[PDB]
Amino acid sequence: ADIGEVAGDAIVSFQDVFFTTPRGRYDIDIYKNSIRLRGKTYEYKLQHRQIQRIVSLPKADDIHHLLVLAIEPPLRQGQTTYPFLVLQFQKDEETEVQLNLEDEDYEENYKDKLKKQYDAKTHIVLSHVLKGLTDRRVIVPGEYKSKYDQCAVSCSFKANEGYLYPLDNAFFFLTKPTLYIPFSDVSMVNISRTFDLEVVLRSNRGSTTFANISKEEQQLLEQFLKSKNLRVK
Repeated sequence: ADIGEVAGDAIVSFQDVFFTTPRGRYDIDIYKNSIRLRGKTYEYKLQHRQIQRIVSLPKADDIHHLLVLAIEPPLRQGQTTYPFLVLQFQKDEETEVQLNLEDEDYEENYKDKLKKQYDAKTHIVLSHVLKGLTDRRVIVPGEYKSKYDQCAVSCSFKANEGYLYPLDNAFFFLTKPTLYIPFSDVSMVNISRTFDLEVVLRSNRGSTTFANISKEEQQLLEQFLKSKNLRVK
């Protein structure tokens, strides 16, 4: 369970990052073509192109900020598979770092991708670096505001309570499990003190229900989802 020796050749490292999914502390060592996640029990290597999507959202707890990475293939921890990695930072923790890149290399190969020197909130530095190396856009909260200006509403999926973010183009739920449902997949939304939101998928794939959403949220949630020409009911 020694995590390992200093990652001296990494472009940049983020030590002791709290991952909520999978749950553990990982060092994130970022290289030219890959990222290594090093923990005391498990470790992984990802190719940049393996990151399919990057989502950056404030946590509903007013304290943390989350970065969510959709990965293909998913990551395996024993018999459990993880198509999303969820990283958590305190919203105001900061990283000041000079990238480990020689001047010539930086100029020829990274100048439009990365900064030489970062000094910002850690989640911002990491998302900037990942956007630069993976070429994926970073998805952020959109136009949806609850009643009480929040990015997400509390609910349950199966036996597990969590938070549902109506993003500009998708439903995003975390954490057990983590779910991303693009609106393009949504046949209709069967709606039904609290209420339930059944996301009926196109082509009879089934439904994903986000249950026990406060009734204090239903009309706004309805108006937004309407604004996306989905269905409702």
